[PDB]
Amino acid sequence: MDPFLVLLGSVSSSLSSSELTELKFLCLGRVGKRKLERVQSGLDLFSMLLEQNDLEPGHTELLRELLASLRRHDLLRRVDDFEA
Amino acid sequence: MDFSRNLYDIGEQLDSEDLASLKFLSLDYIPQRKQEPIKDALMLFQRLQEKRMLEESNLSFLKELLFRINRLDLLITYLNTRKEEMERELQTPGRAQISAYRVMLYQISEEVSRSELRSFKGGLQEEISKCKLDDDMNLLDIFIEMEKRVILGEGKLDILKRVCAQINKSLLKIINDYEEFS
Amino acid sequence: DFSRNLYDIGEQLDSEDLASLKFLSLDYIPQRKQEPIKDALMLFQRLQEKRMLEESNLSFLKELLFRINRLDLLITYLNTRKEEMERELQTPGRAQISAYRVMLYQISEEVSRSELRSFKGGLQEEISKCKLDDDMNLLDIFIEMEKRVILGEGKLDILKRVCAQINKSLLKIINDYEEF
Amino acid sequence: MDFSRNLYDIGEQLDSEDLASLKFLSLDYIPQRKQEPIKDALMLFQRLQEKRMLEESNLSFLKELLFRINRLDLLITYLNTRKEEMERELQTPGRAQISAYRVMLYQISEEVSRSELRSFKGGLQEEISKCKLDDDMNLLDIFIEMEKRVILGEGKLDILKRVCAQINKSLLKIINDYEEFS
Amino acid sequence: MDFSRNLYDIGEQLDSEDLASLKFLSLDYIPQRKQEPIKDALMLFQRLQEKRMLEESNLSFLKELLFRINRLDLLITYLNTRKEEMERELQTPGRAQISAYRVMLYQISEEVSRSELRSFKGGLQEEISKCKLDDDMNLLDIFIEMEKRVILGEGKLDILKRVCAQINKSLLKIINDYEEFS
Amino acid sequence: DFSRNLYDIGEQLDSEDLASLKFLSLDYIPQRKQEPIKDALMLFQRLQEKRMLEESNLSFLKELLFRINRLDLLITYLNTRKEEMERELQTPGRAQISAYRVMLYQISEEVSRSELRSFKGGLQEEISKCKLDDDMNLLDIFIEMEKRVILGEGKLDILKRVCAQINKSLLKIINDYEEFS
Amino acid sequence: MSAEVIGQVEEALDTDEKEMLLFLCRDVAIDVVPPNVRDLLDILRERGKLSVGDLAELLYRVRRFDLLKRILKMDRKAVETHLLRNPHLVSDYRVLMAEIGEDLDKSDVSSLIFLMKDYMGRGKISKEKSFLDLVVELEKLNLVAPDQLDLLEKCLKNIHRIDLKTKIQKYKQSV
Amino acid sequence: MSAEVIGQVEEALDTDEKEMLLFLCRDVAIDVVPPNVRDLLDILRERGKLSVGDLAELLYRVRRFDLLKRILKMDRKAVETHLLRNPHLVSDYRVLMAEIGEDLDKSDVSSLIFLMKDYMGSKEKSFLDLVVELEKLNLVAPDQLDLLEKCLKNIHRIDLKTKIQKYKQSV
Amino acid sequence: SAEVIGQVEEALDTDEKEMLLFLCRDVDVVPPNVRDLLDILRERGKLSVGDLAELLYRVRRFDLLKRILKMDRKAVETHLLRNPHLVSDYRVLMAEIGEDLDKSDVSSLIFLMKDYMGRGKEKSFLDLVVELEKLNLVAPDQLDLLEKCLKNIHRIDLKTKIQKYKQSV
Amino acid sequence: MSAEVIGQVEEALDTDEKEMLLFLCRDVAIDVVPPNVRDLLDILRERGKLSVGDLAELLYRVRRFDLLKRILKMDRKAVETHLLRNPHLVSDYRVLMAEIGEDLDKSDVSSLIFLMKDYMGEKSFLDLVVELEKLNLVAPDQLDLLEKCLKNIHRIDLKTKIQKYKQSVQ
Repeated sequence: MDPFLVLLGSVSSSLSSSELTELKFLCLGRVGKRKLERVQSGLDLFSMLLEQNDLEPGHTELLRELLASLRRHDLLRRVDDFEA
Repeated sequence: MDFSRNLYDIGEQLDSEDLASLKFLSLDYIPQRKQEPIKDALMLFQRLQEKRMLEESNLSFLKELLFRINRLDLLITYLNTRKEEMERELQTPGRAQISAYRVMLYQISEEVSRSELRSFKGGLQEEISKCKLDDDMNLLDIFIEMEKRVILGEGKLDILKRVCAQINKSLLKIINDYEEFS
Repeated sequence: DFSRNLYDIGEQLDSEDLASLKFLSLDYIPQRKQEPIKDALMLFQRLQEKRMLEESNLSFLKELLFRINRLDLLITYLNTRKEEMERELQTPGRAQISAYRVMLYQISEEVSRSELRSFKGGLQEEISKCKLDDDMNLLDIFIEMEKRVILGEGKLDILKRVCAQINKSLLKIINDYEEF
Repeated sequence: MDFSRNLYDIGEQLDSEDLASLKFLSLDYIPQRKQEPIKDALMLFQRLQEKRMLEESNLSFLKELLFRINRLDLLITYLNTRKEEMERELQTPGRAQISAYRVMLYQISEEVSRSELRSFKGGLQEEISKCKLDDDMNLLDIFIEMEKRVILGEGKLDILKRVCAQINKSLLKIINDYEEFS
Repeated sequence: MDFSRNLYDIGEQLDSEDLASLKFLSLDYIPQRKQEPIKDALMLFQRLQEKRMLEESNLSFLKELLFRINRLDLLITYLNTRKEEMERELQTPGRAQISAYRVMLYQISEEVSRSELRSFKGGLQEEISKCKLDDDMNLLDIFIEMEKRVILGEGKLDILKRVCAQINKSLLKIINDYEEFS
Repeated sequence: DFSRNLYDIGEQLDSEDLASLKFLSLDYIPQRKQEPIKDALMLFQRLQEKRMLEESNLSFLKELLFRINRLDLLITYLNTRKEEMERELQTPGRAQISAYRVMLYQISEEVSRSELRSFKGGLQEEISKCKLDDDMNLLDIFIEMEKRVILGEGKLDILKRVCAQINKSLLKIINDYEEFS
Repeated sequence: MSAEVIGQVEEALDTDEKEMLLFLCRDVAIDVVPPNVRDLLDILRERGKLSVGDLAELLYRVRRFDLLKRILKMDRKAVETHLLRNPHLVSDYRVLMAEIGEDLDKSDVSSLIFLMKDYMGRGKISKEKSFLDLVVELEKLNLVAPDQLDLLEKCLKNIHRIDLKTKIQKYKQSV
Repeated sequence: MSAEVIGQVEEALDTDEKEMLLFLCRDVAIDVVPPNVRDLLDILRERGKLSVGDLAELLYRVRRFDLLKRILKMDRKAVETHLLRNPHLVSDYRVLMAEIGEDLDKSDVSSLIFLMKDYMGSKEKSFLDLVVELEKLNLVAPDQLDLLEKCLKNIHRIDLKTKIQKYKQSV
Repeated sequence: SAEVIGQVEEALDTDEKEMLLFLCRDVDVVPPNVRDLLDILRERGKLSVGDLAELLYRVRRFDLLKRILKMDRKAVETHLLRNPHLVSDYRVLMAEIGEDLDKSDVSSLIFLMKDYMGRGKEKSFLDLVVELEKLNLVAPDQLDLLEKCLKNIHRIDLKTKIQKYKQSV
Repeated sequence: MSAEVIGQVEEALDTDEKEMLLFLCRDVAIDVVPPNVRDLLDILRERGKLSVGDLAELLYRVRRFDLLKRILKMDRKAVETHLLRNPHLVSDYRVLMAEIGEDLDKSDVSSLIFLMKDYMGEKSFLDLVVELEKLNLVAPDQLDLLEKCLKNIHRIDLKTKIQKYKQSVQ
């Protein structure tokens, strides 16, 4: 699943600290407060979601929903290009 | 209905001025140390979620907050609440979670301009230190400093009345209406 | 090439043009995301994040620079003339800014300083004095009216009521938008 | 009882500015090495509890601290001490645990603004290095650096008088009042 | 006096910045391997006690250290040594134990701010790897890395002058004043 | 005074420099003997046991101290200048540390802390989580990759992948090492 | 079940997950203090208390469904049906404690420790301790128990964490 | 009382609790120095000094009330009444030393060791190890606490000085 | 020469002695230490100068080759290339695998092996190999179990060493 | 005083204290090298070299005053007056070696062994001193090598201790 990992890494690299805090707030229902405090990048949160099967390479619904919330349609296009 | 995403959109429609107003209106429930890092709406919501004052089944305090800051657009769009409804809900005794003393103070800030704020600061030279009378302070911060110095409160409106009597009379109208309402 | 071009376009825009562009982009960028936008380039960045401005899609940037009447930048950096834009905006499609927004902005183009004072004084019944301060322009007043649900696509009553006192040419634009 | 709960509630009503002020006011009892990691009010309390200056039976120093930072609201609410009482308690010779030299300095920080602080820094170029005169330093850190370089002290107020006279005359009034009591 | 208690009190009045300054000023006497675990002043003292440079009868190096870091308060309080006195003692040839080359470098660190330090780091990208130019490094660590790469030294001040000439002009004056004494 | 010189060189060596030296000596000192190396003198002794460091053979020590960019120690205790080392290491064959090692070490020299975090995240599927702790450095990750025969002199695909994920200068370093072969 | 499965589980956990796994099994291994997770799982396997279903339950409590699918070849339905059909290895009290710990950040745990020093003292203070370390200390002092949660509830209420108080009340009503 | 109880106690204590338990029993195991806790308990039972009440007092001093309830089936008041009834196995001096040690972090213990090196001639040791070293040099004792008191005052730990003063006044 | 054996035994650490004892396991009675083993070997005539040189080469003590036997790496390497070895390649492979394992890897490897053997004390990899030999679990013609266990601890390089050895036979 | 006294001393001593006692008594009985402390004390008692004063000096040198008070009913002042009045069992050279060992950590001893191994051929400093004595490298009249090695490990305080011993000799 190396392409999915590189997709998650690219999405994480294209995020800001404020966007990271927004994603943390959005994922508070799925990830605890302490684990969210341990998150220092988008890839950390994506890895935690991948360990919980909330985000799979064949089930990108959560990632697309999070990116649609943040209105990051370019990252949505990246995800769609991955789906190809 | 995604509760978290709805809160995120509401926060996305709020600038720093509305955030400062909401933080002031939530002073009776969130202490100064917890309020200092609040630089966005989301974090504020989080604190309210920790006090069980904001959940998917209890939107009363969020509606009250957005109504007091006159964000009726957010109420109608994301909370499905019109202007009249909240009014009736706030006419019932006990259903108001924001104290009438707080709202009154905020309403005073609604009627003060820039030069009026400068005059309000000049009127407090002999009661408040100059470090708290800087030009970067807004009227709510001045109210907070007065409360810290036990100069403003529910039982101490004398200095507020005096300073308001120097700039405009509608401010005394609001103060005395809240006072007689007690 | 392209990023340098966007940087040059942003460098050729002053604060008034920036405020006009931020108002014209309200239907796609919320208030919180607009607050830190203190230069044109930053605005462009946000548009690039919503896929409304890319190297292959310059339509929205052209529309913005045409609506703000900055034809010099269009001709210099985008190689686009006035007639071209007119033809592009005459199509029923290809318009990304809502007709309600443009109309409102056009009203701000036709009001003077004393007219702005009269507009401020005409709204003391529904808006507080702190939002009707002597430094607010007409776009901020429009935003506050929308916040207090007195101005909108379906509520133009107070807009016409206040516009009729100052001048009648504004009602012309309002009725032209209405016939759409 | 809930002594620690009361201390926690008092700390929750204190922001970072109040914490810096309290740390400055406790300099004569907590050395620099112990002051560096103090990043919240509770920590400070801990150090005081180690010197027996904060106990369930000894609130005198805590009351003095909360009075000197003009947090009279906390005094009245959590310590059941009004402003007048504290005044009386600080007029008796020997009951003041914070030195009159220290308090005076803090009061100067109450009357200096941003431009006044930068002028104060510009007045100390030939006595303090640039790294210690950075634009992020406040007036209390400047006082601390001056004490480190033995230009400010109980028996040496000349340089302080010089810079204050270049900036304002009310600061000379505060200095001269502290001197006349001495 | 009581020597251990005096050293302990001196160390308690020193924060981590003073400790880093002292460790830098003691590089010519304490090697890197022994310098790495030094996380408090007392440890440093112990190492000096192992080289007989700090004992109950030999405070000269300790006085010089506390003088170079401009801690005259500790000098007068715990070592009973005035500011002028040290000057005299340090003007005698060969009485100074800290080299003029070392002190000079430290003085440069006193005249560089945070943004100036960032520009200094940006000025050495072609000569030092990125892992050693992280934002955690202070100017003294950059000097140490430059010495490791033999670009900074007593006879090799060319790159130092080059980098200093782009951030500030007084640093070139300090460098040339140290240079003319050679 | 050879032992005194070795002791003085070791006293001027930090723990990070020691880890770098241990990594650059991996092709000659195995992991079991390398684990207890918590001082420079121990590394020196181990090299003396393989006859790679003697009173007359300082070549490997000079190469090590040059690769860690400790030119001060080279000039002061080993009496060798930087240009001299450059010349001697430009000759084809006198290099005892492989170009693969030097390349890896330079990559570790050009990666920052956040870059190291992204590196660890990019190797989640290939390395067990317990080995991707925040205390692991990039060289330990390289060693873990070599353990799984995913990094090597002829195998650079995953290394290039992660480097392209993080930075382009690392790809340039890899390609410079490759054109040397 | 084999040593390879235990090794795979142990190698795919971080320090915090290991600490949580050790905490959850404190009531099934009271007759031993396991030093690490590998020894804990080995002890559970020797005593017959680490079947495939028990390890699945442990992985479910740490929400490592990737490990459930990859190592034990199980999904959510399998582990949930196993927990519905058989008695649990970890009581709901330990799950509640772990949940409360997951919903507390560093500052919250620090403030919680500050409230406890009136009723227990500073205690173990060599390092910054997690919420589970505080729970272990309170258990060793007979201050918290499945039938004794009033103190933790009051302390969580005092740090303005009413949601965790509601979790405690929900657990109380579940009995 | 049996040997299974000793085994359960030995297997249910952590390293710090074992180290403290060995320190508290230093005044009853003087002729012999027990290597570990199990051997100490075996010696105490061999000498008849490990009854149910003695082991209960030991668990009470190491603050392991969970073991008191689970293994000896006792509560806090029961052990307190036992301590009020019979003479104690562990003197108040050892309890004071252990309490002061429990309220000291690594930095405080390091600074305290730095001050003591003037009166006594290399690894990170706990406070109880320092107390043992001072005892081996006749520098601290139930009737000799002035040095430890002064050193605790000099490290700005006045609360522990007050604990020492309370112990001195209770005698 | 017999005076050399005493010097060799004196100038060796515990790990090198244990490894040396392991390599000579294939040549009756079990000698207690290295001195007695070397005495028995040179008594039976199976320990010439070249054999001791090979032994010192396997424990990687070239300084001893220089000081005591006055030989370098090249001489013993050509000697091993030209005549048959005293220590089989299986023992050399085991020693190499042991030297390329850290304490954590050795611990994890022992943890995997305890399913197939008992509980042997902090023992090295060579002690584990000796126990597995005593239990008929590893042998020059039976490396599948050790190879599988090395694969499970992500030591594919050592698995490749085992595969290379199996290819050479 | 009896065999019970020897048993109590052997049982109460620490491991480092036992090793130090053996090192300090290495110069008394060289016919036999005692393996442990119990055998050493038994040999001393048999040879008549374990009086009250001898055991008092031994416990004093290992800095074990609690045992002096508990077993021999003596304080520091008594043993010091005895050492000033009567001849010593342990020479000042052994005491100097033990003091230097007590002021050396494991890294210091490691670097010292690394420097010393050129002149000879995890050990404690006392084991290194014993080997150096068996190789005629250190002696009460031969301390220049150890002194310079301590100077090279930047331990000038121990060099001054050695200088103080040399001044104490003449």
